Amino acid sequence: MFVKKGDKVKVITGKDKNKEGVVLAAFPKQDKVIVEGVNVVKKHQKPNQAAPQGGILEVEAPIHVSNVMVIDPSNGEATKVAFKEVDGKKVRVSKKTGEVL
Amino acid sequence: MELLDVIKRPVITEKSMLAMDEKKYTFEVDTRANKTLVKQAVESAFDVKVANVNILNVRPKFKRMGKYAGYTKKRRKAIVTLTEDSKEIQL
Amino acid sequence: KVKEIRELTTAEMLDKEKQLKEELFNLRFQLATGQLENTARIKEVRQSIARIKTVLREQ
RNA sequence: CUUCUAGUGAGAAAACAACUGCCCGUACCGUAAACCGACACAGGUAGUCGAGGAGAGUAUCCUAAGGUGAGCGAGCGAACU
RNA sequence: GUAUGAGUAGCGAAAGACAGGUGAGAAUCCUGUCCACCGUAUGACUAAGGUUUCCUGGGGAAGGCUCGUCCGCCCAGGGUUAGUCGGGACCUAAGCCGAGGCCGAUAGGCGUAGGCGAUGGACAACAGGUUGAUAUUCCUGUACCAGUUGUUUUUGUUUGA
RNA sequence: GGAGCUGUAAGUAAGCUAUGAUCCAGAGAUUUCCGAAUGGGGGAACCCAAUAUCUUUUAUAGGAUAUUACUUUUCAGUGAAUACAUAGCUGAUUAGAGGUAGACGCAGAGAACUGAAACAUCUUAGUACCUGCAGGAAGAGAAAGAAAAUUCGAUUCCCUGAGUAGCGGCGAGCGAAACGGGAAGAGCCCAAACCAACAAGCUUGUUGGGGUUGUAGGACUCCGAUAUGGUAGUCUGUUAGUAUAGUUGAAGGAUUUGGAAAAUUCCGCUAAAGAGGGUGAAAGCCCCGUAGACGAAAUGCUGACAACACCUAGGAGGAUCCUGAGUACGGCGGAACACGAGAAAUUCCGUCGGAAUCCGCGGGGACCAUCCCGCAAGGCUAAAUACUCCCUAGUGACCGAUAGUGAACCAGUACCGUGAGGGAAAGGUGAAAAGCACCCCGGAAGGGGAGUGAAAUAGAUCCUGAAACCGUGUGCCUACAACAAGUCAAAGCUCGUUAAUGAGUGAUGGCGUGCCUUUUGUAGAAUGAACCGGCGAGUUACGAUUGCAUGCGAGGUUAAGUC
Ligand SMILES: [K+]
Ligand SMILES: [K+]
Ligand SMILES: [K+]
Ligand SMILES: [K+]
Ligand SMILES: [K+]
Ligand SMILES: [K+]
Ligand SMILES: [K+]
Ligand SMILES: [K+]
Ligand SMILES: [K+]
Ligand SMILES: [K+]
Ligand SMILES: [K+]
Ligand SMILES: [K+]
Ligand SMILES: [K+]
Ligand SMILES: [K+]
Ligand SMILES: [K+]
Ligand SMILES: [K+]
Ligand SMILES: [K+]
Ligand SMILES: [K+]
Ligand SMILES: [K+]
Ligand SMILES: [K+]
Ligand SMILES: [K+]
Ligand SMILES: [K+]
Ligand SMILES: [K+]
Ligand SMILES: [K+]
Ligand SMILES: [K+]
Ligand SMILES: [K+]
Ligand SMILES: [K+]
Ligand SMILES: [K+]
Ligand SMILES: [K+]
Ligand SMILES: [Mg+2]
Ligand SMILES: [Mg+2]
Ligand SMILES: [Mg+2]
Ligand SMILES: [Mg+2]
Ligand SMILES: [Mg+2]
Ligand SMILES: [Mg+2]
Ligand SMILES: [Mg+2]
Ligand SMILES: [Mg+2]
Ligand SMILES: [Mg+2]
Ligand SMILES: [Mg+2]
Ligand SMILES: [Mg+2]
Ligand SMILES: [Mg+2]
Ligand SMILES: [Mg+2]
Ligand SMILES: [Mg+2]
Ligand SMILES: [Mg+2]
Ligand SMILES: [Mg+2]
Ligand SMILES: [Mg+2]
Ligand SMILES: [Mg+2]
Ligand SMILES: [Mg+2]
Ligand SMILES: [Mg+2]
Ligand SMILES: [Mg+2]
Ligand SMILES: [Mg+2]
Ligand SMILES: [Mg+2]
Ligand SMILES: [Mg+2]
Ligand SMILES: [Mg+2]
Ligand SMILES: [Mg+2]
Ligand SMILES: [Mg+2]
Ligand SMILES: [Mg+2]
Ligand SMILES: [Mg+2]
Ligand SMILES: [Mg+2]
Ligand SMILES: [Mg+2]
Ligand SMILES: [Mg+2]
Ligand SMILES: [Mg+2]
Ligand SMILES: [Mg+2]
Ligand SMILES: [Mg+2]
Repeated sequence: MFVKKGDKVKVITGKDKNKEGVVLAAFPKQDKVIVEGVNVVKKHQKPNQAAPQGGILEVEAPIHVSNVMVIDPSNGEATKVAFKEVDGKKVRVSKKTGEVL
Repeated sequence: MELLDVIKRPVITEKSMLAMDEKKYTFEVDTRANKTLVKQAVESAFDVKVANVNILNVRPKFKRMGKYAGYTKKRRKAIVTLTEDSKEIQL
Repeated sequence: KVKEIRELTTAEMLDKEKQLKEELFNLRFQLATGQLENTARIKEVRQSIARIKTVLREQ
């Protein structure tokens, strides 16, 4: 996937549009990703998971990868990603600035 | 087959524990292993002396989960009785 | 690992295979009881034996 | 299996002690609710044992050992079958 | 797919009664007592066949012609121990296969040697005990059959057992 | 290739991974048992052996490894009746067995229903089935040919000839070929004469040379050339390309509705990319892609280059020799040729008889003469052609869950049958499980709240949710009535619409025997339908003919095929 675990991304579509967060987990097979504090859901858990209250837990659910854009770390803006080989290493580059990653 | 491959695992059940009290131990063994081979394998593995080995074949047992039904794998059970004046097998 | 195996000699390889077989035997017994914790160790040992046999055959 | 020689032959026999002896089946039903009959079906299913009184008898009636009370019942006590 | 017939036919040979218990719930499950039925069987063993239906602990959706707390049902564990029993490492009958071989548009048909093939022949262990479930299989006691090693004892080593 | 991964498949549990995992492609290792199954046996996936080596035990028992089927080829040794021999036997060696792709090819064997309006000749049909052999294609193929325009020059296949010539109880039907136009193209080897050698018994077999044909060729004898060209050969390399993973690959933000924007609106931008798919609704610019550019360690495939290899002679003479024998051909009996014995050639099978050989032989549809054409009884040969179980990439005025494969789903399954064999049903929550924590009735099931959600009358029997069928509520009517159940007329009561000389119900009165099929005639006591839903019957191809229409018009038009 053009996005990777731990990247800073911007949500471009969905109820959480314009939110930003770090990628907590990636699912290449599903082409989905989890962004902290994004797409939070209330889940009615039984107390069977070492939680002696069950309660209504809050957890981020995955969103489709195409609904996010990687944050240009040097500029802080969302950008599309090109692939340029630098020093013999294939790396991502911000099309808006040319910055790496 | 390799002697180490002859014996698969012990059998722990109420019947097998009662047998242990009499100094006979139950092992699942390769289905192609004859009791003479089982005797040799037990001796090499545990340094004990075997008095007798009683072998029996456990038929595959029918099981089913949800829409699917099949049979557990067939097993071969051998009850090995050690001689007196012999070390016990520790499990 | 494969590098270590290739370094070993033939007799060393055979003895290492015997030790691995005995270790696998003990693992089976421990799993049958509740005495085994690192269950993945069983597959690791099986793969190690397979590697040694493959190297032996490729000598 | 027992004998006979032909062959074969440097070891034999006895007692004693210790020791060795593989694979497959072994559960359960089996004049049946588990088998053959689409059924937990008044049918069919080889062989063995199969007691006592009266009795020729395994007939017959009532019983022993043993097994069972039958997988819809409660009333009413009409026609009709 | 759903009606009508219709809440109708039927609920598949026969005796059950009550007390107590269990349980949300009992004519139907458990226990007890009496009563009743089969008894050349409806008892006890076995072969085939079935293939886990066996035992233990749970369950009451569906199956059980009612009910169900229960089941040959569902769920989870567990249960079949052999030198001597039956079969194989023994023998053959009918029949079958069949090296070569004979015959034949093809395919193949037939058949010798040789084999296979029990329902038959041959063949060494019984009594008691034990488990919830196995027992001539496990255990106790006392045996037998085939063979190996070894000690001892006799006797034969090539006119040689 | 570069960050997660340990399938479906959640859940734990334990782990792996930048020392590069998972994953993708090439190559290789392992690959139990059954199965042709092949050490022997056997009721497939099991049992029991022999030999040799090794292994466990003090030792027997036990374990591992290798070999051990049958037939064929070649070789060697042994070796009967029997003397030599041969046969048998043993060993070694050799290559076969079996399965397919329900397709395509060739061959052996070979139906019936059906058609003929019956039926036997005939037709179905050399079809279906069975069996053998195959190859990627097969078969055919290098003229004893087609012809008679005078010529053509192997074979195959397409168009055309043509529904013609013909065959046919001259019925029903069956039905060519040549010429012409195309696809593709390629020609070559032996036998024999004769020569050299070898061996035995002047010939006679082996070997090598020789030679290959119809305007006759060849031997043989003379001459002259030792070249010139070609190939349908090779796990021979070298090289290129290609197949099997991949890398790169442009351009959008806002505003309105919304749970969510890709939709709306406003300004932009990209395009060798506006194919397509996905993304919370419909995206050229968010993602995967596409246009385009680039890429292979390894292994195949193709093509070139080279190498090696194999073929490749001209002229003149005929004195003599050779040029395919139990053959061609004939009688008898069948069969194939469109041709059914017919006037019947030509081809083939069985049986019997049985030639010539260059002044020779065969054919030109009985047969003969003349003329023309060819040279059998030996072999091989690519391309055009047929088919698709499979693999890769796509396409569709093809299906869209009773359709489309029987099978969108764990289907040749469940189930049925002794067996061959027959053979189903069954797709959809939501964008995301966020799959209803907690509380309440209840033993549970199931509900009511409370929550999630845009929506729960989307709650897992989950999208939509028709009709039959079942039930609750009620506005009108109904217990003196004989009813194909309606329609026409109508009081009363109730209600107020697509606002229309409205709607529901309806006392009462008039008239009035369903629908369909099949019949001279059916309410019919003739047939069919239990009801509801879905599915369910004049189509297509090739020809004939007519009408209409268009183009051209004494002309009209191309077919195959090439791009
Ligand atoms: K038993
Ligand atoms: K008596
Ligand atoms: K009696
Ligand atoms: K009952
Ligand atoms: K009554
Ligand atoms: K009566
Ligand atoms: K009904
Ligand atoms: K009814
Ligand atoms: K119970
Ligand atoms: K036995
Ligand atoms: K017997
Ligand atoms: K076989
Ligand atoms: K095919
Ligand atoms: K016929
Ligand atoms: K007819
Ligand atoms: K050919
Ligand atoms: K025609
Ligand atoms: K006719
Ligand atoms: K030549
Ligand atoms: K998107
Ligand atoms: K799109
Ligand atoms: K290559
Ligand atoms: K003819
Ligand atoms: K001719
Ligand atoms: K000719
Ligand atoms: K809905
Ligand atoms: K109503
Ligand atoms: K009326
Ligand atoms: K009638
Ligand atoms: Mg046994
Ligand atoms: Mg028993
Ligand atoms: Mg019965
Ligand atoms: Mg009685
Ligand atoms: Mg009635
Ligand atoms: Mg009854
Ligand atoms: Mg009687
Ligand atoms: Mg029971
Ligand atoms: Mg129970
Ligand atoms: Mg019930
Ligand atoms: Mg016996
Ligand atoms: Mg035979
Ligand atoms: Mg034969
Ligand atoms: Mg006996
Ligand atoms: Mg018992
Ligand atoms: Mg790698
Ligand atoms: Mg075999
Ligand atoms: Mg006819
Ligand atoms: Mg081939
Ligand atoms: Mg792009
Ligand atoms: Mg726009
Ligand atoms: Mg003919
Ligand atoms: Mg003839
Ligand atoms: Mg002729
Ligand atoms: Mg000529
Ligand atoms: Mg060809
Ligand atoms: Mg279907
Ligand atoms: Mg539908
Ligand atoms: Mg179907
Ligand atoms: Mg709705
Ligand atoms: Mg619905
Ligand atoms: Mg009146
Ligand atoms: Mg009235
Ligand atoms: Mg009539
Ligand atoms: Mg009817």
